Amino acid sequence: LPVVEIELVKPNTIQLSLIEHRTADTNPVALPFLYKYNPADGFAPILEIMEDRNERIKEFYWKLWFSVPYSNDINVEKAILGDEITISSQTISEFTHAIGNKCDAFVDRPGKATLAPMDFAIVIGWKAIIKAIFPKSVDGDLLKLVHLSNGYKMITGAAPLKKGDVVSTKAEIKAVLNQPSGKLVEVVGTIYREGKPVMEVTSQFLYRGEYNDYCNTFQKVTETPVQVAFKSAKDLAVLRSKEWFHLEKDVQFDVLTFRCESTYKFKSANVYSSIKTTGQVLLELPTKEVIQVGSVDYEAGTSYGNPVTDYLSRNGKTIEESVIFENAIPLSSGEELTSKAPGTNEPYAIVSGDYNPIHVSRVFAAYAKLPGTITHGMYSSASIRALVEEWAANNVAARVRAFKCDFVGMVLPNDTLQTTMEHVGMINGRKIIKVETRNVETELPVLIGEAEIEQPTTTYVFTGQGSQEQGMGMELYNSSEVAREVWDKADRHFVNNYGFSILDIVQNNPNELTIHFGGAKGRAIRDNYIGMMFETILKSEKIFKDIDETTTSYTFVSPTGLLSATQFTQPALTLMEKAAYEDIKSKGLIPSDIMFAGHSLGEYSALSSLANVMPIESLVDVVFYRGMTMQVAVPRDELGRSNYGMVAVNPSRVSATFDDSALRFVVDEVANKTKWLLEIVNYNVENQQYVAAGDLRALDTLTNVLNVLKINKIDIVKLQEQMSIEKVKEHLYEIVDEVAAKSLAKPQPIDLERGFAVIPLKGISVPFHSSYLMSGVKPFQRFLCKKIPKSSVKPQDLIGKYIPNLTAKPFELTKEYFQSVYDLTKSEKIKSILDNWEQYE
Amino acid sequence: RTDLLETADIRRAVSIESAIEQKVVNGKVMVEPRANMKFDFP
Amino acid sequence: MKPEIEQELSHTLLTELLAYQFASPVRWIETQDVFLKQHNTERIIEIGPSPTLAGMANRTIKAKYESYDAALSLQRQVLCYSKDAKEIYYKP
Repeated sequence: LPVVEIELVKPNTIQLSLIEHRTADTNPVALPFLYKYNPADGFAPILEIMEDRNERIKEFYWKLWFSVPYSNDINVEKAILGDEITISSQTISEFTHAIGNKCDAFVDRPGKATLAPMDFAIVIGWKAIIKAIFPKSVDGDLLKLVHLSNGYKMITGAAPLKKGDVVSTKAEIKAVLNQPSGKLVEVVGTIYREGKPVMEVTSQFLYRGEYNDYCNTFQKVTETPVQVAFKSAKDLAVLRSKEWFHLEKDVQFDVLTFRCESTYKFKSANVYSSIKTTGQVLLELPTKEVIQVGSVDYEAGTSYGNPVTDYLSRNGKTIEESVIFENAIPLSSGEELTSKAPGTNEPYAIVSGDYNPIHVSRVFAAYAKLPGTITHGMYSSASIRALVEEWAANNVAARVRAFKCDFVGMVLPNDTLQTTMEHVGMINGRKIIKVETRNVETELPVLIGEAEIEQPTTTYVFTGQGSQEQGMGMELYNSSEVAREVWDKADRHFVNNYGFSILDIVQNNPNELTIHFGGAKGRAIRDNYIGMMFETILKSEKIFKDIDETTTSYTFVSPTGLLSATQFTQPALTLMEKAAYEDIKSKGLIPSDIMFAGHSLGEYSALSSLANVMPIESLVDVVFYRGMTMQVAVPRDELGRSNYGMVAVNPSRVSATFDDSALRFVVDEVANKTKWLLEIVNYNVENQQYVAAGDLRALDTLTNVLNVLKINKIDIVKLQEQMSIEKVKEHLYEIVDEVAAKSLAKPQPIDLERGFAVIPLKGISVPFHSSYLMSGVKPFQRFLCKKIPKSSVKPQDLIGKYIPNLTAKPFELTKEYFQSVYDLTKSEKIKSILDNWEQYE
Repeated sequence: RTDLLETADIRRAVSIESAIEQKVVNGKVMVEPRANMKFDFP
Repeated sequence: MKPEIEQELSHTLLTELLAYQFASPVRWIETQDVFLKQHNTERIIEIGPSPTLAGMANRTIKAKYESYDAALSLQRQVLCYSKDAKEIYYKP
């Protein structure tokens, strides 16, 4: 078919019409090039009509791409609305086979929701994104157009595109610039599904040439958030001097964060016609949350720079959400990562709708002076993102997230490219991976980019009591600055309010510790100790009965070390866990959709670390308060010895037949027969670990009962099978009565003996997670209500991500969940909430 | 003394940062003496 | 659900959970079920001075979810801050 048609349309006018047949409708479309023929001078007998050259090329490209009538009267600052397109399995198949994506998620399989690649976003939004470079105010040679970079960004919580999705596109022009190389154009295309954004597609285009239309240039820069701390009133005065600072509050101490965006307008290359910088001024609360306390609002006409950004860069520190770790980890940088450009660009052009002739037509590439029918840069991006989705992920479509890419070089068809990627850094739990592609034949980078892929589905479990050790968390205290901040904030609160150093206790583990009450600070600390009260059911006995107005000191007593004490163990462990998690946060290893749970104290640590329901000071205060409360919960002897403890048992070690049900039955029957407290406190790993707490007599009784079962080889389930439940009760009562009569001899306190299945948990005297503490739970509920501020409780950090220790199900704000909580607690407040739930919603 | 210092230093800081802001928005040479040795006849 | 009412209910539920959990028996069996099967978590992170929970999670998946992990091709990585810190921080 004809690809060039030359004629003399009129005297002294040569039309060179470049025909293109690889069109949308299949009809041929011509690109006229008019040329004045000048017989007067034979050195230059042909003069190109630059007149409407760019407009003619734009009309030709418009006929090639668009669908829409030819109308270049579009505002550059306006928003382009794309066509509504419905995703179909045929289209995803064609696109995947075109780019070489073999991932399972994008192939139709039974019983699976076939998905679509994120590179399909450019196919969906090609119309809107590419319509941005056409308007008159952004004028340039489309044949000289160079795609500089393209990238995707999934919105937080937005699922990937899938089959059957009815999806629309909006596109806006973020910036139009005049640089020495040419005119830069920035386009952001938001993908809407069901009225909600699904992702954003950033594209950068270069119109090579010289342009002086600075009136049509603009820039919208999202300035990075800058952190600034006020350690003196000088900073406060300097900021209040700024006319753009709209705060209206006192900021002594405190740390602000300026989430700013700057809009620019140019009059020349180096001088700005106008500048409009506005932003949210957030303040860091004690709970590590950022709340908008003010705004930045700066507007100026003819300006030579941005004073807001200049001052912020000089005086504050950039947050730098992306974190680079120690050494880059190779991520299959090698021959298996080789990608081959297609023999022809027709299939990608057809599927993507990008009918740019420089990719498919030889004549247009030759005219454009670029070296042959080079492959689509978007093909290269999608083909190497296929490598990312294949190797960096595990064919898992959940990992498809922000993928930046820049077409630094150029690729010919049938070109073998040695891609290389390495895990370099981290951003808010997503793994930042450099992707670099260099052609094998010449070894020049053609693609350079970043990829963000989620870590595998993660849950941050938090440790309970019993694992405390001297000097725990110290190495991290020396190394990580954020760990220093956590530990120092906690420790300084402890010295100021209770008069001791938790860091000192952890590092040294002193046997004795005397808090002194001299001076006004001593009186305040004594007042705190006096005001500490153990409320129960309503009795109000004081924790420190021997502290009063006339006491000058109080001494904590331990047998070997105070770090083993409940009041100092719990804050120390909570703080080591919080500091480790906060250093991990500073390194950005927290996926947004994590799960989390914790064992007893680990629950409080986890909630503080992930949900940030409480500040460090309040967290340490409450855990210390409840540690002392648990210390005074059990009536102790003259030597601080009580008749309560904990034992970890193993039904499998008792026998293979003995299971959780059998252990439970034995526990409740022991408790009922002997009229002593004895319950299973922790339901750990099944048939391997179960912690029990109660009266020490009953704990020894359970020890010997399980030992009798171990030796005699009698199975509770076998008894249930071979005789009635009453007879089973009678047999176990005989065993329990023998052991109880033996336990009467054991004098208080009883030093438990390690049995076959049972091991004593030494250093623990409180029977916690038992019915014993139900009296204190209600005052503990009031204490929790006052100490956990309502505004600091963010549900988004808890719904479907928090597994409470009580319910052991994902945290949910539903009537079923509240009903389960009532089933486990017998709480009338939960019933008031449940009955009023219909009115609440 | 602290009132006087907290006035002078804040004024100096505001002046410095206002000068920097002006420099951002907007983008004398002294003579160097040398010896004039004469003999100075009467 | 309005944000204010949601915050109210979340605060009340969290307070009730924290109040009643320290006296009610700890149901770690259902927590392990949640973070092993229901969520199919390929990575388990425990933070603490020693791996008391990492070990029992390991033997839980060994005793209960071994064939499940095999069939579903789930490569569970149980990690503790005490020992496997290099894997936590991706510093091989």
